[PDB]
Amino acid sequence: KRIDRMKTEFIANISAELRTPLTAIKAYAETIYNSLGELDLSTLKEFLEVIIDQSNHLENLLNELLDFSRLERKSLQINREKVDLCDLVESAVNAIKEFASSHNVNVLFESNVPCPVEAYIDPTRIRQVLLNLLNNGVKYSKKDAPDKYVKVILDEKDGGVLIIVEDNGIGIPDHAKDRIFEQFYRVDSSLTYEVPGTGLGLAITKEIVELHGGRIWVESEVGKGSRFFVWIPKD
Amino acid sequence: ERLKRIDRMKTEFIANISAELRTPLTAIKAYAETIYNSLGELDLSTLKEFLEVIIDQSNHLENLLNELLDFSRLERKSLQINREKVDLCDLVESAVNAIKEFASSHNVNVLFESNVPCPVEAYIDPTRIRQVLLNLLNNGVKYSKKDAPDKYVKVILDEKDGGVLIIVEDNGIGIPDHAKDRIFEQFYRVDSSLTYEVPGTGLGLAITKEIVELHGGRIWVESEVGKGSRFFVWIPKD
Amino acid sequence: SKKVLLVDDSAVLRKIVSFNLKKEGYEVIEAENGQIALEKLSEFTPDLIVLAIMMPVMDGFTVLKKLQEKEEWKRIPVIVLTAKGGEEDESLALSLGARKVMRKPFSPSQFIEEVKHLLN
Amino acid sequence: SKKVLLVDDSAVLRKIVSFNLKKEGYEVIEAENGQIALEKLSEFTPDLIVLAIMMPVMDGFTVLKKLQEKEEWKRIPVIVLTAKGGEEDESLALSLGARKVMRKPFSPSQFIEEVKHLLN
Ligand SMILES: Nc1ncnc2c1ncn2[C@@H]1O[C@H](COP(=O)(O)OP(=O)(O)O)[C@@H](O)[C@H]1O
Ligand SMILES: Nc1ncnc2c1ncn2[C@@H]1O[C@H](COP(=O)(O)OP(=O)(O)O)[C@@H](O)[C@H]1O
Repeated sequence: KRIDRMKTEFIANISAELRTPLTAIKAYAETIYNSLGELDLSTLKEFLEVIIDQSNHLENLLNELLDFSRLERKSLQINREKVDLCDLVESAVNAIKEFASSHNVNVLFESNVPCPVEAYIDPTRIRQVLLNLLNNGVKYSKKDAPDKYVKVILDEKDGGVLIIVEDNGIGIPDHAKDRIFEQFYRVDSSLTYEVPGTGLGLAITKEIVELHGGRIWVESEVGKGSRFFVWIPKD
Repeated sequence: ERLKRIDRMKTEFIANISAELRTPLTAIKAYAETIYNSLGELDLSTLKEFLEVIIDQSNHLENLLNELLDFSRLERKSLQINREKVDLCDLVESAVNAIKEFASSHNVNVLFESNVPCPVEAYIDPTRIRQVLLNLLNNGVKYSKKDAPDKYVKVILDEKDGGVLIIVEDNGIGIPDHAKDRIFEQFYRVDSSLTYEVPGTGLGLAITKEIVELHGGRIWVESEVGKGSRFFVWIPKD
Repeated sequence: SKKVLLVDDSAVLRKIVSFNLKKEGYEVIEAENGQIALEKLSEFTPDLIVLAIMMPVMDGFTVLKKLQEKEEWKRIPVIVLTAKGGEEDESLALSLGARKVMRKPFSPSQFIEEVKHLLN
Repeated sequence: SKKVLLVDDSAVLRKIVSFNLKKEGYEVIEAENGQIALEKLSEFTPDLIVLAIMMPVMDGFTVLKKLQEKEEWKRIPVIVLTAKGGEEDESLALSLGARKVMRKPFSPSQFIEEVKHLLN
């Protein structure tokens, strides 16, 4: 119940999420190997790049598992600097563009203040918080809609910087809102069954945010969309 | 408190999945990128060899994902057993062949004796008993002595107590006494200076014990540190 | 000139299966989800359908069910190609009318053998 | 040519790293574990050592420590190429005298830049 039922679900979900890139790896490798007379040079190269890009996705999924274990062990440390958040967000936005296009999701960025927005943070780790939020914005986007988006909004509030990740996705039921930040927790519904994941992303993101002295909360309505709020002190 | 009952072991388990999968993935990615960047400097022979490594490393990664799957299926009780009349002798030989390359990469000789003439028929699930034997043969390789000229893993077939008795014997590192009670528990791995580099999740023997018990049999172990181990698997004839 | 309807939500996956089917001289029509697949049966009858299970909008179990509910659709052989590993998943798909269930990751040459066998 | 001692317990990994080093004109000497590596330093002095951490018999942290304990061996540059991702693992290796730590999975072309930078 506690975690045990969720642990068995978690274990099955690692299997499922990794099996997808691995399927592409193996099919594309075997195809090159058995079809060398039947590939032109554009195609050979494209098939190699699939292998490489799918390895990359699998690698990201392993790094999630690692980072989580490192957090459950208070070993994950943070190193703050002075970063232009406008630049950090625009870089994160670029990193997800291909994944968002594959799901027909437009990815937007607005700053409510003028840029730059220097702030004292670990840039790797906040890039990782943003990528988890941007990825979820894509993963949990509406199934068939012509205007799907994920928007990053930057502002300066209560001393700190407020980062909102807004979507017009499936949204999150009331009962679930309390629990989404829990390790292994995933909403199970007819709108999430095909979507891969472990339930670790938001537990990791919550821990990184808290290590910076900030907090993260959510506002959602089912069928409309969700807003994830990340407040981190400026310094 | 047995908070860590699973909790400390769970964190460890998570970190171990990451490590074990990272190894084949590193090869996949390094070999794919090298092919991509070296189309001009690769001869055909080397191209094909590098593609076969990608395919074989994918296959090892797939095996490890099927362990996580099967463990979740045995927790949920959905894993079923379908028996047939199988020649165990031939089933063992097939397992032994499946592990030959991996054993050879660690300089471990893999042997098979039958104490009874052969065939040795038994009414069992062939796929599931193959998977029991592969987990025991893999462990005999993984936990084999680090630097020894006569490393082996040996499968011994007998017919005992109105059942088949399969023994998997090795001359590896052996298992300490406190650890012996616990090695069949999910997530449990002996942690010592003789196992630190050895990849794994601690699920293999939990899976094997569950499959064996679904067949109405049992599994137990005998070991001495520094000498080696014997895993005993008893399954009813019919 | 045998025609295959290939149904999967992964563009990457469709690309590789399609490559392999076209090496044999088959034509390929692609659908991104179960509903789109049933919509394309409005313009042709395939000689074979290759079907995934876990798709948004309409899953493969619902596709297989709806394929039996229409006279024109029920005799088109379906190979299910899925990451669902369970024996129960396979049994459900076979009970829903699939001719063959193949697990992912898959061998492209084994998959093509099974394709050929159903086509002949 | 420059000479590289390549230390890792995976033959599959030594193979791909060696392929990429010999593309640059380097000579390569392989060792399957830390103790074998230190044995081969009695028959030569490499310009660079590529070192894994998790090996049987002697691990790479013990290798790095012994490298500093011998006058002849202490100034050979070492790149650590490892699956150990922690910041703490990297810090320990640099404190043991590693010049650079690279994570696994790695990019063979980024690896080769770092090798060249250290050799020149
Ligand atoms: N933007 C969103 N819209 C709707 N649901 C969301 C969104 N982001 C997160 N979720 C829900 O919160 C759960 C936990 O998310 P996360 O911890 O990132 O894990 P995962 O994405 O692997 O399931 C998800 O399974 C999903 O139910
Ligand atoms: N043949 C053996 N010799 C020594 N130790 C063994 C052997 N087989 C299993 N073990 C020990 O039992 C533990 C549990 O084994 P297993 O459940 O197969 O998981 P893993 O092999 O992933 O750790 C191993 O970590 C190891 O300490």
